[PDB]
Amino acid sequence: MDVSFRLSGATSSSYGVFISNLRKALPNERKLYDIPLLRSSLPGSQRYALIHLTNYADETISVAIDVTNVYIMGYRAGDTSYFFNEASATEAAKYVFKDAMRKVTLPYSGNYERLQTAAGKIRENIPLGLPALDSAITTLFYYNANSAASALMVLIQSTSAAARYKFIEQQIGKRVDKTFLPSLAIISLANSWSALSKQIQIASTNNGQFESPVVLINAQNQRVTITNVDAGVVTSNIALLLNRNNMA
Ligand SMILES: Nc1ncnc2[nH]cnc12
Repeated sequence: MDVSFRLSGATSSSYGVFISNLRKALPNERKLYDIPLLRSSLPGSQRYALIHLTNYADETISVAIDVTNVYIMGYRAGDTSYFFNEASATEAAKYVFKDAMRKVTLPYSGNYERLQTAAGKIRENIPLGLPALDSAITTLFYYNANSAASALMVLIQSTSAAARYKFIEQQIGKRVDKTFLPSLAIISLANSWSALSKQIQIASTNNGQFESPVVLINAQNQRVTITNVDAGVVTSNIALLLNRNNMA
């Protein structure tokens, strides 16, 4: 099921609607502690969804995600598709954007370490917020090799990461007419998503206790060691769980 967000006329509330809609597009059979557990595996015909994004200037891209893990596989602009250079995206390309005339395989996977190398910049120095998503859409719609990695990191954080964590949703959406640099809390949450997901699943079998702690950096910049499901990150932040059988 497809989802969309339009930057023209956007508000913090319409972004909230977009992120709720994105979360709702992701299949789950169960919740653990009131958090959706994503599917471990889906047939090809069920595995992908499109996010349609339109910038201030009415230019649109379509972004393919794997709905088992929220990972961006690639995007389409007009008659050209762009996929990450990795196994998952190669498989996605058999299912989405099939009638694109030209297909570009980007020179990196969609892994953050690869992207930052490619961008020449770390996440903390790349602006986010709604106007940043507008610029990322423009940058990718008129693809330019030297600018695309930074734009894809804005895209990832503005969609996937926001869907995974209410904190990230709220921080991005608040910036309607301005931009901001993500705090270490945003970096830390994004870094730890797989690990936190794994530990919450283990917790379900271990009376709410993690088997291994997750070190996070909180909104006050304190470094914290999280050990169970009564932690605020679990009660009041994470919004999706990566299935333990879809990690490695
Ligand atoms: N390509 C991607 N899509 C979603 N989340 C990600 N985190 C890092 N890379 C990602």
